[PDB]
Amino acid sequence: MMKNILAIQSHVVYGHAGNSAAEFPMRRLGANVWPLNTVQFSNHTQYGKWTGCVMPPSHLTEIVQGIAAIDKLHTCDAVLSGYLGSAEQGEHILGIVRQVKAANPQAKYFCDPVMGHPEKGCIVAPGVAEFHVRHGLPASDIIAPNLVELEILCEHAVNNVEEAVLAARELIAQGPQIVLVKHLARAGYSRDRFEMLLVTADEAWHISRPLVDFGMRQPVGVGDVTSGLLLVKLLQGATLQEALEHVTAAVYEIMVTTKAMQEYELQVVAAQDRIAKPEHYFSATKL
Amino acid sequence: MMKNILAIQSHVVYGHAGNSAAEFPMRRLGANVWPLNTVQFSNHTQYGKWTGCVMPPSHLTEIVQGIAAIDKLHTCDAVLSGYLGSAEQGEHILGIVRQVKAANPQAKYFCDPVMGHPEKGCIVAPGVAEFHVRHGLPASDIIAPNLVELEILCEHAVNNVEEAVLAARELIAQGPQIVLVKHLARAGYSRDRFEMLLVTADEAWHISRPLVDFGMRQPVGVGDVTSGLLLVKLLQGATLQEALEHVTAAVYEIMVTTKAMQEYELQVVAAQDRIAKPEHYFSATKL
Ligand SMILES: *C(=O)c1c(CO)cnc(C)c1O
Ligand SMILES: Cc1ncc(CO)c(C=O)c1O
Repeated sequence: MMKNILAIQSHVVYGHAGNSAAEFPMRRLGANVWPLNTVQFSNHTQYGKWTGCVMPPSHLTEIVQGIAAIDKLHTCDAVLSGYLGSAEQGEHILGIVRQVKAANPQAKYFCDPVMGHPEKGCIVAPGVAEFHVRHGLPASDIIAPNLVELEILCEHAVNNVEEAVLAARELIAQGPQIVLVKHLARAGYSRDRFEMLLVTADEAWHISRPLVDFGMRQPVGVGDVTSGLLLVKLLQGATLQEALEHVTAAVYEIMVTTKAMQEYELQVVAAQDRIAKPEHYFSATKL
Repeated sequence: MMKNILAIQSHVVYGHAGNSAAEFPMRRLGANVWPLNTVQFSNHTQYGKWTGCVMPPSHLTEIVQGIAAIDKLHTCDAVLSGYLGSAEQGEHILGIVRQVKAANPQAKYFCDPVMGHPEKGCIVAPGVAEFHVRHGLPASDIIAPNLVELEILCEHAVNNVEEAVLAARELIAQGPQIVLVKHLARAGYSRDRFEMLLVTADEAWHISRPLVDFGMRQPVGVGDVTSGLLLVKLLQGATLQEALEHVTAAVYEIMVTTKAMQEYELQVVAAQDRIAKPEHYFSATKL
């Protein structure tokens, strides 16, 4: 009884980012992924250049009508969206979630509010952030912002774990039942490691792993993998703790392989056996 | 060094066919796949209906210009083409193959001349067939036609295994060094078995496996998976016999899992472990 996820995000022909980074790892974990690509780019934006195009918003709507047309929309367990090529796609993606839920009221909407962080190298189109803030957030059942996005969504700064657990709950209040702060940064207990947070209304778990020295060029996609894998674990019945721990270790595995190979692109394929069964163990802490 | 394959063929959001059928198994076997999708369809054409779009020919070329721009083309080890959305995509693909070859002279063009049966089978645009006999064939280093495609490519009927090895070699005289007759059908020893042929100027190998009964609804993508895995096997050093034995066993596992699950869509994900490590053994015969 495999889980089916309609993942609506970017696709790069060369390299990994969005669906190009998330799809394979998710399938290696035994889940089905229906990749509805939002763009088809030659490579990701951190290169400072890339060719390709943005799928028109109406194309995305037309794709799902086709899936409904063959009577399969009801088999979808979740809709995950991530990097959008334009703000107008957002609106159609919400119509999609509405249709998916009409066909399956248990389907969940997983919103990874990928906003543009030009300094880190991620280029996102204008209007996309406002979309997450005013429409995406309220419509989501699960949301996964990094620290910056958290601030943009709750509309105020966050400077520690306590404030993060609080800010997350401000979002939960607006709709999502689960919040994944996929990168605490300065707001974590230690800024010398990688920290994440998985918060619900009644509970909150903390996890961390070591930062991997990549210098002036961190590999794109860590957060897309993290989001993809988390949705997969939860849909499969993993507890909040189990989900967080497996996901943290698997990503670290991809991390070390990528660095060992002296590669800039996340090595999701080479590290595949350790995504399924990672060898490193990282402990979560219930706050 | 992990092998890199630029695969130019279809993408379906729901289901498996083209890159959506071949990509996962290829990566599962440890190769990288750069998927340059020739279309983004809701499902495969054999449902009798679908939505989505064809990528414009120029789109295929600009994507590759993009990969060249970041200086990565030279890492491409092979260009694989399969289902094309239009006849003009073919021309651009041959431009792509020359570009990849100028950057990496050892790179190979693998042509799976999908011509379809636009009536009772696979729905392919008019003129694609013509592109294959005219250009695909002579530009290709490896070509994998099924029985109908072979007859069309050599311009004559083929009625048994020996005429097939013969027709394959008439193609080799036109350009490729390797021919995979991906399904012998009526031209094999028996129609009660799935047969294939891997042929070169000096040798030829025949292999068979049991048929898997799906009634009237025959799963799509078996040929796409077979070609991709053969390319991966060959690029990573397998002998003709090794390549053929592994690909035949692996595809068979996918088929038995598809049947056991009573699925119409090739279960390339459910059977992933038996793709890398098949539990069935099929012996190839050197003619
Ligand atoms: C044939 O149904 C088909 C192929 C051939 O495997 C590849 N892509 C698509 C979309 C279709 O329909
Ligand atoms: C194309 C593309 N898609 C997704 C992301 C990050 O989720 C990036 C980050 O740079 C990107 O460039």
